[PDB]
Amino acid sequence: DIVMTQSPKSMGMSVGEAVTLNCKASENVGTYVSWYQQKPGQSPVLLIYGASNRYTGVPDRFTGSGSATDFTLTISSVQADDDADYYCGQSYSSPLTFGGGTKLELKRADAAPTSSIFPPSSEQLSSGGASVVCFLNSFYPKSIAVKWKVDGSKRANGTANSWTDQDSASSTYSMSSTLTLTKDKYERHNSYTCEATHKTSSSPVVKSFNRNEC
Amino acid sequence: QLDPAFG
Amino acid sequence: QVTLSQSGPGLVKPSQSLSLTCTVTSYSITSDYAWNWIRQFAGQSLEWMGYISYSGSTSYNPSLKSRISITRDTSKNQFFLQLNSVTTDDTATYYCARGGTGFPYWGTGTNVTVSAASTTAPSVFPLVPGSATAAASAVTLGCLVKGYFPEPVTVAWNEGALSSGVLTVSAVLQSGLYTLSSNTTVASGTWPSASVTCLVAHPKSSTAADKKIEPKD
Repeated sequence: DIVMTQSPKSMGMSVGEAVTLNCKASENVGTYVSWYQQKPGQSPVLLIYGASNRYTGVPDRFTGSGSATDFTLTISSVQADDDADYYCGQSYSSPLTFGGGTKLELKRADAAPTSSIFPPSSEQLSSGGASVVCFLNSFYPKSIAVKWKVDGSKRANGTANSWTDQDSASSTYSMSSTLTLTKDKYERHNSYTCEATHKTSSSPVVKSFNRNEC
Repeated sequence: QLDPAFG
Repeated sequence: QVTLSQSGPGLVKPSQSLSLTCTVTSYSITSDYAWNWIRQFAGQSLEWMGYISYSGSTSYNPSLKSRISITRDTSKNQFFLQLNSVTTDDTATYYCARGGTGFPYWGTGTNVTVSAASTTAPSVFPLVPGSATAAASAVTLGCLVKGYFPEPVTVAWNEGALSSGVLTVSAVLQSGLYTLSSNTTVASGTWPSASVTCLVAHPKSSTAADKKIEPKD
């Protein structure tokens, strides 16, 4: 059918600044282009239809322009609130198509994180498993490296790391580093350290506990 | 008032 | 106003065919509009699957013209979607929407995983501090959920009562099963006393677990 291309695959701005998205059609779609916003774990929401019709209860910071093949979506002033994916679609021809989408990420002032360490739950140890989880909360930017120490020695095996979906209020991130061992394993070492680097920190942020210490 | 693509 | 609910198996084996039901509230599917089925793949790309018009007409995406079938039930006010011979690649989130001025109305979506895998419930363990860490006015508790296999899982605190400072963490695969963890931050007054619990729900295994976070001793 008709391909709708969305140029900037990704993007990040600050609060107050304008943003301009672009949507192109391989061929004429008159003015039947619609724009949607899709926040984390939510379904698509119609923002503009008819290429330039702000939809019901959609704030004025959102406007749209364009016609037959070349379309744009403008957000007067960005708000931390607007964090989301934006897609475009054409409802002019037989098989309705959508652009690949453009993610919008808010930008804020640097934010050093707060780390929390969690020993394995005695309940888990029952099953011959031990999970030591390190939690770095509310920081910016997303970049952050976590190193795991076991008695002072690096441990690059058995660790899964994961991030959240940027806050809709303060735009900070939050991730967790999960070290998983076996009860025997976990039991043959006394000290467990969570070490992490970030740009807000000149030196390494360090958390740690001792297994002997109940 | 439906878009052309809808029949 | 207009509302739509999708419902269907959240797991199906390859070769098998899936059927989803879209129940529409506060509107007649015979009155006007196009009743659509759309899907968002893992990469978040969307694909219009087809629709049925208020008068029995159907239109399909030519790329699935021979695997799809959209019919309706006027007396019950619902339209279905049957997709035959599903393959791993049909794993996606299926939505139903009302077509008109674009798609101004979407259901909340229902996840569908096409796999011949063994469904497994999620083990849940408490994330309680190491005592020493006494940040006073602010403390953080967690809930580690691992070893589960389709995908959803719903994590909540105090049945939604406590929903501020909640920082959940996206799912990941390990060998062939999912893991995740939720983290809540609460005031020191509140948490040795009042009890916080993480409600874990895993749809297809039909398990709604409840974990109580209790002090270190």
